[PDB]
Amino acid sequence: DYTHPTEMRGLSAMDLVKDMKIGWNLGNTLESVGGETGWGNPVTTKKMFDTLKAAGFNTVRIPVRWDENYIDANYTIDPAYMARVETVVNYALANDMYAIVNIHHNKFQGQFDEAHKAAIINEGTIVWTQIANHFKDYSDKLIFDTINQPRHEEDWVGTSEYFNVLNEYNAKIVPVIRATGENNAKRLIMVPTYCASSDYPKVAGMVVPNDPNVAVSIHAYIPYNLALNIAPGTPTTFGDADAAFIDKTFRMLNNTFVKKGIPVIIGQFAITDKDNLQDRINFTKFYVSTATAYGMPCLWWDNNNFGSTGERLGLLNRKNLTFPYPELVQAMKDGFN
Repeated sequence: DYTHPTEMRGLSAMDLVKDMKIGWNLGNTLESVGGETGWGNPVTTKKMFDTLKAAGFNTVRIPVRWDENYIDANYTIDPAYMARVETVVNYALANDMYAIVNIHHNKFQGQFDEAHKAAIINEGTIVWTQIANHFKDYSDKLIFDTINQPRHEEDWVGTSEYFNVLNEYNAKIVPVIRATGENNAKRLIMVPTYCASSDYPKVAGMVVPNDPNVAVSIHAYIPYNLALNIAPGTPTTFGDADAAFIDKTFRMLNNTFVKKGIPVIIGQFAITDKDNLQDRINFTKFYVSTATAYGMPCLWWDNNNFGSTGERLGLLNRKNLTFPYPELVQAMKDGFN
């Protein structure tokens, strides 16, 4: 009985972004090595999305690695894999939630340099032409994100050379998507800075494509030592200096992009569990409140990890569809509203 929605309201990027609200990433799933279950998470179900919707989420980002599912030597995507991505998109769209599809951890993600520029633009063009064509009649609640964390190797600082390669990639991919037509001519497209970083050199090095319907993609697990560094002995308290760093970063993103009419989406953020629940509540409330002041939706990175090791970023326990830390969901709501 269900058919995918096709509605195109023709909203400006600013109006679309304003409607996105509180969000969530399907982490360590379709971007895993070995497919959906390759990093130990279960097969995704609609009931998981139903649970997120009932809890107050409105947007789901769906990381997708594509390059283990090429069926030939020219980046042709297996229809069965494309169909799985579409099924998961529809778990969100059937709940009237936004769904973001990207390229995430393809090998070329780490090849944003002059030595590989022609090859990465060619692969990205061929892949995005297929994704865009497959979804061209889909409603405006489907959003595309051109590349997850583009970089050279594991250089998270970057150089102008690499920043410029990314600018050329984004400047080619956006019109490639538009030219496939139908709703893709009017769909929001997200374009990242280098590494999707909010550090000022990446922000200043960014050239947003000459397209009036794009948003900048930022991933900001900040400050790093509190929010994402999992080493023992690292900071656990959310204090004045941490809040100040977040506020400065968001004011700067507002100055560079939002005040110039270009919206920003915080496509990933979180604070890792260091057995510091109250600090995580205070962090999350502060973070979302600050982002909301500048119209930036925040999408929590949920990897379904509730164990003792690794990046402890789970919110929805996917085994039984529960929230063991409901206070963190409530903190997002309290920051947003």
